[PDB]
Amino acid sequence: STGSATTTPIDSLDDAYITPVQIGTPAQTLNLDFDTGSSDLWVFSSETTASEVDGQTIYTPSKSTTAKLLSGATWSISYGDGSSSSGDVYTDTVSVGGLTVTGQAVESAKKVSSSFTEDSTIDGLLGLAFSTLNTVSPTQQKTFFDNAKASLDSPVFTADLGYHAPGTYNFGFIDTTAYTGSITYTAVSTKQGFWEWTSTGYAVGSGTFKSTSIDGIADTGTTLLYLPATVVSAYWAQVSGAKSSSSVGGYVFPCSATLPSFTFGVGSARIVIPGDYIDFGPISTGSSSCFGGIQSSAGIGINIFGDVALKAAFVVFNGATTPTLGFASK
Repeated sequence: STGSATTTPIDSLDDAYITPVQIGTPAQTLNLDFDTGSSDLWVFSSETTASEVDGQTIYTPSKSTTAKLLSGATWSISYGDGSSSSGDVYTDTVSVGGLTVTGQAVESAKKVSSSFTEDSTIDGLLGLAFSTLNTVSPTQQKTFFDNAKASLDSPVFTADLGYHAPGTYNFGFIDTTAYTGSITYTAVSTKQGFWEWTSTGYAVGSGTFKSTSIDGIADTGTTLLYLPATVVSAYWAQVSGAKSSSSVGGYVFPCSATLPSFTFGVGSARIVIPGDYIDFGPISTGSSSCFGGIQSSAGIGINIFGDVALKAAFVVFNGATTPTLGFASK
């Protein structure tokens, strides 16, 4: 079996992507943020504190004939941006683009932090990292991908994110028409629960490629590309007036600049991020300072190949016994 669903940017900056997901019987369609950097499928629900819900569509397990309380199970998760959520757990039928998993753990939010409440278009998250990161206690739960895996034609999912445009998440197959050239596969470490891999280097604009190992995670749930301070300073040094601002929380550049491209290595292959993908617009409306799409990973503890990088490629998340990541130009 296979699944295919369209993913759409939530705003004019590609701050996040939402993908419709059907939950329960009759179906309740929620728009979830597919996140390869977490492993919990959680939703805004009829149990979420009324003052913490602002425009979101909620999951009502009492209206689903297939919902069952996962008795005693609770979840509690904190994300790198400081946001958090917690609640109880149900099992229900979950379908993504025609691919159905019965008995999927659906983590109902009892509490969400302000960052979740204010994103009216995001009804929850669908975790696609390894199930070892799942926060369900005392019985740890499997992701939608993990649960679907045996039924899939191929144990894979692919992320084809668009730049200011919709894209696609495919499950169980590789669409050979969605990319050009070949897909370069690279080793994955599952030791921290992430799609953690090693980039072979980088180039800034038309500059020469520097062969250097950069460990990092392929994370659809992170908007920007976070890399070591050395790499990020070398990129922003090519943009006149660009500087790192402590008041803004990162690198900004004059909105009048035309940004150079950024190339990252995947084995002997190269993925080119056009300069336009690195422009996140004015820091505040009307501002002449624009926010950079490439930021330092210094305060995080891990390098993150977020949407800025992933949207420049057709990306394969190979969940076979020995997991690998595939990258192709598109």
